[PDB]
Amino acid sequence: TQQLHAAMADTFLEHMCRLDIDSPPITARNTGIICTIGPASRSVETLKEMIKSGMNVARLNFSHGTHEYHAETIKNVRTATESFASDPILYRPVAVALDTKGPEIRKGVNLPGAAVDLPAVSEKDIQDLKFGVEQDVDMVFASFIRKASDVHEVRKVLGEKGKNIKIISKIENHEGVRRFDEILEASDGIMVARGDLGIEIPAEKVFLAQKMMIGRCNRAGKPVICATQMLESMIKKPRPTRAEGSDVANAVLDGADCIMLSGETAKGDYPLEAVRMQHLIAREAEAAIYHLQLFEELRRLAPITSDPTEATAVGAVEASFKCCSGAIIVLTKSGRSAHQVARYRPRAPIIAVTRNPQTARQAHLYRGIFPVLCKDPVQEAWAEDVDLRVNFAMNVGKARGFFKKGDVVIVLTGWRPGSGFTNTMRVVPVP
Amino acid sequence: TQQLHAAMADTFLEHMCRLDIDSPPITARNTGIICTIGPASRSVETLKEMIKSGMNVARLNFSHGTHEYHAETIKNVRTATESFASDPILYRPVAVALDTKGPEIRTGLIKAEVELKKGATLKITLDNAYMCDENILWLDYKNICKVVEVGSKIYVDDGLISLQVKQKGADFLVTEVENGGSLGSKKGVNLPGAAVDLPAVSEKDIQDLKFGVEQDVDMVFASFIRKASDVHEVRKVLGEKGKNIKIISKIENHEGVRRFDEILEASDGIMVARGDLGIEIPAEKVFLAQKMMIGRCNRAGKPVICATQMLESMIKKPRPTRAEGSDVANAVLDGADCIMLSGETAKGDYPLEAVRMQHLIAREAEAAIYHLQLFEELRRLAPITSDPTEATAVGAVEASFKCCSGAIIVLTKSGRSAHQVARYRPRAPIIAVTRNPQTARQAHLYRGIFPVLCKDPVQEAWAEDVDLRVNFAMNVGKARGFFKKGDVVIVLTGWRPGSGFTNTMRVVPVP
Amino acid sequence: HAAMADTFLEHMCRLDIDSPPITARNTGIICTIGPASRSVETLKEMIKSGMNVARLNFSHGTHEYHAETIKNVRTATESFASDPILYRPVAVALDTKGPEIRTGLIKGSGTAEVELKKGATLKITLDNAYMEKCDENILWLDYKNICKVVEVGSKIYVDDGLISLQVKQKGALVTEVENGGSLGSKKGVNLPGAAVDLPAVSEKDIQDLKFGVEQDVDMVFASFIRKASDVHEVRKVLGEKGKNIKIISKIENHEGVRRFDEILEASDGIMVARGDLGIEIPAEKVFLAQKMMIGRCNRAGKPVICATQMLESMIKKPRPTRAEGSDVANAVLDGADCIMLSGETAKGDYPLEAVRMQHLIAREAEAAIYHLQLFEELRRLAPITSDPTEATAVGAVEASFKCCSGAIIVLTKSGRSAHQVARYRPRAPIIAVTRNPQTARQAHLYRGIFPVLCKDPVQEAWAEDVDLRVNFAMNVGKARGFFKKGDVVIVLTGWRPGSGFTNTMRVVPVP
Amino acid sequence: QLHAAMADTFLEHMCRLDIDSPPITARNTGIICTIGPASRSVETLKEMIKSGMNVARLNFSHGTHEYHAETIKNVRTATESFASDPILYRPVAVALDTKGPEIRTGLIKGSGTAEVELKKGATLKITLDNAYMEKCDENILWLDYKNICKVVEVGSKIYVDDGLISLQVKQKGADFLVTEVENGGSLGSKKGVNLPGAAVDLPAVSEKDIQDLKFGVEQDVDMVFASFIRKASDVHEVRKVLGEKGKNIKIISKIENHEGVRRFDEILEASDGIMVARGDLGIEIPAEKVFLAQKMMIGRCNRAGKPVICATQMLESMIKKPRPTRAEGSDVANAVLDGADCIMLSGETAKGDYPLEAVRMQHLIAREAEAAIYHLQLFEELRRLAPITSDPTEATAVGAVEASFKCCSGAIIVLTKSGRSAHQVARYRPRAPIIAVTRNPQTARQAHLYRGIFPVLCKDPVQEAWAEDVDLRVNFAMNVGKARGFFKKGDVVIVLTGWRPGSGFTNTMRVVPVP
Ligand SMILES: O=P(O)(O)OC[C@H]1O[C@](O)(COP(=O)(O)O)[C@@H](O)[C@@H]1O
Ligand SMILES: O=P(O)(O)OC[C@H]1O[C@](O)(COP(=O)(O)O)[C@@H](O)[C@@H]1O
Ligand SMILES: O=P(O)(O)OC[C@H]1O[C@](O)(COP(=O)(O)O)[C@@H](O)[C@@H]1O
Ligand SMILES: O=P(O)(O)OC[C@H]1O[C@](O)(COP(=O)(O)O)[C@@H](O)[C@@H]1O
Repeated sequence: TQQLHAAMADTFLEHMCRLDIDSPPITARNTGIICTIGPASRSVETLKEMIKSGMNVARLNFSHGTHEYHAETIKNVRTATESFASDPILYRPVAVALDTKGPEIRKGVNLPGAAVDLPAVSEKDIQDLKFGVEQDVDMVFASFIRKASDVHEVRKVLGEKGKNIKIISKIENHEGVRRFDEILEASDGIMVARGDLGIEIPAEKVFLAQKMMIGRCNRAGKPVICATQMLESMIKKPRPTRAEGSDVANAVLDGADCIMLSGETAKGDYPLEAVRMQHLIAREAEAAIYHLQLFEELRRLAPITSDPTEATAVGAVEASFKCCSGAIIVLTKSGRSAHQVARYRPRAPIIAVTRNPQTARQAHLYRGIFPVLCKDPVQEAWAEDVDLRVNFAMNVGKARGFFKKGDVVIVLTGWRPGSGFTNTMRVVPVP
Repeated sequence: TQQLHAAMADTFLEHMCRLDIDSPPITARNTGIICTIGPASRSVETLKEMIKSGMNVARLNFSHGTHEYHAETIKNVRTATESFASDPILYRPVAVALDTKGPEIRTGLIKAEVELKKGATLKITLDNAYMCDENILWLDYKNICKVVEVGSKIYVDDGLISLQVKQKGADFLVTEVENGGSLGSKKGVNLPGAAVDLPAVSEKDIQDLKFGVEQDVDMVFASFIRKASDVHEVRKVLGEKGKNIKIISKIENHEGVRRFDEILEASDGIMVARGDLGIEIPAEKVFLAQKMMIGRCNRAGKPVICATQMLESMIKKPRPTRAEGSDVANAVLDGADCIMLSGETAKGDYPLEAVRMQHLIAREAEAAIYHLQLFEELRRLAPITSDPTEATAVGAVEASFKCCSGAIIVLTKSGRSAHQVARYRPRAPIIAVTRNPQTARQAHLYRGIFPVLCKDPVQEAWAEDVDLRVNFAMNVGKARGFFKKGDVVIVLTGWRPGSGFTNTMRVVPVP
Repeated sequence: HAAMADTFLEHMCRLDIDSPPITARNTGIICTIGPASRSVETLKEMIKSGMNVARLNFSHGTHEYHAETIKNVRTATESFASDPILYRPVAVALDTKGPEIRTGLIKGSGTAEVELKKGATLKITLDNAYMEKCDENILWLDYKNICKVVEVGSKIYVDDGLISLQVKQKGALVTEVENGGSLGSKKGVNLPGAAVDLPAVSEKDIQDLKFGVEQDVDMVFASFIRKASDVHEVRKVLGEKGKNIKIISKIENHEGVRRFDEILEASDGIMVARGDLGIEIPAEKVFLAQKMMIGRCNRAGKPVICATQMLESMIKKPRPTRAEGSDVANAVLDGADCIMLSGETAKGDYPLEAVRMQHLIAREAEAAIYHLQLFEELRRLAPITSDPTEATAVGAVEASFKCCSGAIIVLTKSGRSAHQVARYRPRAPIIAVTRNPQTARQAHLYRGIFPVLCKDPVQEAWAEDVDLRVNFAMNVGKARGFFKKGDVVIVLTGWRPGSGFTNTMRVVPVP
Repeated sequence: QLHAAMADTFLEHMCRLDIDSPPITARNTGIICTIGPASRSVETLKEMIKSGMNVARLNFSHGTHEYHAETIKNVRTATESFASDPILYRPVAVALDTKGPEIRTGLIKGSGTAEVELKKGATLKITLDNAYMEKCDENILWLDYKNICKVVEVGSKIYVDDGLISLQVKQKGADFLVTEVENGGSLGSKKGVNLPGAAVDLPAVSEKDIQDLKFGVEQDVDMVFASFIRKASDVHEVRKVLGEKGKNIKIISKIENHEGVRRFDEILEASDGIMVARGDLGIEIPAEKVFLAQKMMIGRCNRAGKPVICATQMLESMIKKPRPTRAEGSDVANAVLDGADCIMLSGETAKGDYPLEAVRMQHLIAREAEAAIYHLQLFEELRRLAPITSDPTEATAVGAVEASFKCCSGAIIVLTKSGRSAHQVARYRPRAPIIAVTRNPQTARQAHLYRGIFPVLCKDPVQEAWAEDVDLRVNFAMNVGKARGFFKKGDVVIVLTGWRPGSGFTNTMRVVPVP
């Protein structure tokens, strides 16, 4: 009863009328969880407890701290992550995100609708960005991105050694919102950094820009993060306010791909509980999603394509709703084939099984993608290697309770090795 | 343009206003064409031109003719069909359909016509050997007294003459002529409302169906079905020798309309037989029954046939009326899988012009179909399947619109996998490749399915064998102009030979 | 049950032939008056059966002949003027001949249908020496400039598109028959695709329009409108004495369809003249043109008529065909304001039967209309307005759906207040009370409007005069069965006497 | 947000949300404010009326009858301070929040301010013997629920101090409980206790509530916020206690437990309104499910046309800070986008340091969220789900709303005596404000519970001719509308009247230009 009665309502109002607090959700949680790591959670042993509580991405705020400090944070993060590698099935990749300092003023001061002469990427940012490339980070949260000319300046700094590092522009000013479209078309994703946004724009208007930015990225198929202050009271209290709970649930209902925690995990006194709460609420909001309107409106807004993979993805999502599938298993190398299934927001989890660890780590940016890293070696026959990576996803889904033997799942593959060829959709029962 | 400008509309109204007569239909014709064969089309030379003009199913009306007669009809249809079998790429399968006689009621030989004045008195007698003047007519039993009663009305000769039982009668019946006119010999009489005690499959029908199974018919049009047991009574007579023969129940009276749901469940398809239905139920209500039965079969994924008087005036004139051109087009927009011609091709003076006209109207109407709404509502009114073939067909048709593919190539042994794709009505044509000739001939009942018979022998490697059939569809799709090399098509496959395993869908480039 | 459906597909499945329609037929019925219906006795029964608008076809007959018909129509109309509660306004429509191309007399004989051999040569000469000397080898047409419009082996259609030819000559033509037939004296010629340069309003149309103003006709059916300038030429010809006469532009050729927007913009309404349209454009595309023009006029709130050959077989048979039964219903479902009858009531054998059938089918079709989508779509596509009348109209239509009212009573001098209500297509009838006789007759053009002519004198207290006409509508609604006492109706009045000023909507109980 | 409201889809409507599209002047969402020490001065209460307060709430969980009678007198004096100008006077209703079945602890170490430090994993005994009643410490805790043993089994969870402290039982002794602390902290005196998933056999209407309700009827309040209604019979007990003298006062059921939501439909049919009461609800049910219950309740009362309020912790951070939380900003807006009739403030106005900024912030966010409402979808779904009524006013109301959208009416002027006609118009959520004209002060105050109804109380005397009395008020509404900036001269307004004096006869809709 994953709010399936509400998902069959002919109207959006009756769908709300049918929401049932006694109807439990599916064990799979589709929204990524980004926890800012700091003094309260840098310990290697407590980082393990945060992975178990559902952390997907470890955020590193570079507004303070030295490279020697952040390298120890990354060292322990990876130590906690690989502590579960003694198990390929239940292992879970954890990403490393670099939030740059950006154009600041420092105690930090703020100035609304003004010019901000500071450059997009100063030498402090360049030395921090090149540090991330050396540390093998998975993504960059570029702060105070005001125009498209800033993302290109950041992309050039990362260079070709980190060409595959995904850039997440942080909308933090009024100019960034006013010029959001050229920023989104230039970025790998967007973060709605409500923290600094609520000071530059009127606080009563932050919800307008958040829902606008999430929708526009939702139609564009790009990840969007809701950031800062979702459970701020949890910094000193073990339970969030009613407003904070509904904020996390509404961000997931708005369509945000990941939800973020900053002070709640960096310096607060209840970092484990804040991660556990965000996991619980996001899973509940995923059940309350009105997929009947979401899947239709996303398809109607999406254009016709000559791309075989895009056509397979829509058909795969349409097939999953038809048979209430346990998961969408997608063989992917660069994550792209999994990203194209995610943009149509299926209900079932997207078990994106891959061999590239960086794509498994970057998979958390997208809603509903559950990456699994296959350490098995390539078989001589390609057919055997494809079905091996699919059976690897079957064993994972059974262990993580995503589905059981006899259930129906959709498997996405392609006709030849290499990337951009995902074009084969199969409806197979779980062995 | 294929009326794609009107397809990208939000409202049905704006979609109606965007309809363009200068928007040429690029797609093939998706609606099946059925044509009754008669003295105007029995010849081989005529039948080949009917195939060229678009005939997908040959209907044989067994209320007239003899087994010897119909046997030569079938022989000529099969001769005309296989005359195009030289090239298997362009070959078109043509099915043969037996239209059961059913529980009809005719009159006696007059004294060739006569005249019954309006308001006069006619004593319908059930006497012995009077099998007829302007006062005393004889029926084929019907047991009219046991089913007739008060001021009941009898309709002689296709409802053109209206009677009115104005008495009771021991073995006769005194009636007043509610609507006059002439009267030929042995004309059919309909008794609306009443429950004709005649059986489901009469002794004549048994010999007909047993003859049809002995002649390898592809489907039967069961006349005057009223209850679900009638379809079972017909399927029993077909037995195990003809268990693969589709049963299309003809809905023709108030009972068959009321009991429609159980009839649809027991039958393989429905024919909206508007001819007799227009006599048994008020003629102004037929469009309601027609739209009701088409939508319900569309909901149930069963074929539905719109039949009779679609191009009636084309029996004597070379062009249809404006009402007839719009009736065919609206039957397509209603959702009819097939359309039918009766006297237009059986005994008319322009049978070819009729088939060509139905092919032309249907192709334009398929462009005017509001696919944006039809597809969403068809999926909404369909339940969660747990069947891999059903889910595969939904994604295939979803990928059909997304990539705007030129065709849906489906490998099918019994047609079922193709029927499940056509259920969701893709704009793109369904190229169903089969090695089973009967499955190719029966695929015509389904809208949008272009069956193609692959006569190539089965290959040893199963991967290479289904590849050979996928290419076979690629060649017939490029030969008939459905798509060119480099286009995107949807190819439906399964994971092992035999039927029931269609589970693979691919978007592959046309070679 | 059908109106309460979340999907259009389920709306079709819930279409019940056992749900009796409401008492109110909303689609106007336009009957062409001819030799079979000119008698006052027959025109009386035509009004009783449901004729709202009498149409005179000025393609034939003389002014003396039509003036007698108009006299007979008004005699049969005022035959019921004694009780103004049951009296039905019946408008008179003038159908212009327009730029018609006709042939001569065959062998100088007005009723000598000659012959034509499929493929035989036929001379198309302009030499007036063959005017009353047409033979099976030489045919004369009255369009002297045909050779400057028709050239590359083009197609020429004679006798309602039945006979088609292919010219093979030049200079003031050798026709090669492409479809044989039987010619006749003074039959119509169509030149599809070619640009006929004939004047919009010929010297003959001037005399008919002058006659029409003198005869106090309510609307003109301007045949063969090619552009908006033609509509303006008709409007100027009518002048001051001819204003208030509604101009219905007949769309009959490719040019009128291509320029439909400018033509509609300058017209009072549109008539889908499928007869000629089916010859000028391919007959398969006519339904696209009809549905396009019906949708576009619905969006604009202007009347649209679907015409010619709706019940064509009823010229000779008392019962229509199934194609004809569905064409009338689909016209109403398309959203046609009026359906028309031409030869069926002018020269046919069953004029009354044809009017009753159109009434029956239209009333059944009005019930089956999916109002949930139509009222929503017609509202979405309609823009916002500062006009209080427009705001009061939508509010009144939404109110009538909410309380399921029996009627929507509107007082109007011009008719406009009633027209703005009918644009949003309520289910309940619109009883437009007026003291203006022409406004009552012209109201027949709009769907759902049931005009009543109040003849009681105007009271001194305007409020009492307003309340008087409201009670008059209550009386006719009670008398005609639209609603009973205790039911709820919507009443629309204004805040001051005079036209416009309609801003009051009151939900009142029927006394 | 006229561009977002024209989108054919919800997604595009969200993408079209312009942060630079200024809202309308009218704020359609009622603002309820709990009155307390930081809000009781009539100098302050005047400032809250001017900052947007429409309903003043009295939490009868604490305080005595003489204390609350002072607040009411202080509230009423603040409102009548504006009655000098009838064209701008804003009615302010007062509301009585009952205590309900409440479980409070005892005094710690004989003080009211003393606090002990509890530690997770430590032990704490819960006894019902009235001896330790004012001798609580980290070892013995007393609570005033006598039968707190015939409900709590072994291993259950008892929550103390607004759910901040968690206990885990381990032993039951009829009179004692040897629990264990799961989450510790400073334990105070007389803190609230929450027992989730237990048949609290305490009555919904206590003897203290029966006296507080009779005090409410005597004090001429406008509505009753009853607490912890588990069944409709509880609403009937409140209804009977109010009797005939209090027959007009609205009963607003606060759902605060698992039984309330499970029987919400039966409760909503028995009440005149609903309060979500998220505070107690987030403790009795998992906090991650509160948004589900809130959305379900707001939707079901929208489908029914009854008022629903979102309460507790909407701007909680503003108790100590002058600027709210983005989550709190997102929460007020999303409550307005959910369709909540009114939004409430509890600690932010009762004891907070910035009560005025919270009222202003709520009025700001609600004005913005009202513009972002997808009126195209809402008005269609409300009509498709509302029945075909035989009432002439329901048809007039939905007909005026459809006409309001058609001409973009500046407002919908409604003449109402019992407010029922303004309620019927509000049920369909027009964008334009509902200027409701009444001579009934009880009506002009109770109209704040419904969204979009801007109540105006006409103090002019009844003219001799009834048709002249209607035009006098219909002209008063445009005076209020022209002044408060809802429209100007020439704009088109919808006016709803009746054919006869007396309630229940409004059936006339008029599209008129403002003079
Ligand atoms: O998701 P991506 O990066 O576009 O690649 C998906 C690819 O994975 C495959 O399943 C197998 O690729 P590999 O040979 O790299 O394992 C292909 O069929 C498909 O093209
Ligand atoms: O349409 P049907 O009756 O399910 O048949 C489809 C079958 O055809 C196949 O494509 C292959 O069948 P064959 O090898 O017998 O030709 C299977 O994948 C599938 O089960
Ligand atoms: O359709 P029209 O021309 O606007 O007629 C509506 C008019 O009729 C009335 O209801 C009454 O008009 P009269 O009584 O003067 O004939 C006016 O209030 C209104 O302006
Ligand atoms: O109290 P309700 O039900 O809202 O009704 C409002 C009433 O106010 C009126 O407009 C005028 O009544 P009053 O004489 O009390 O002013 C009536 O027409 C209507 O019945």
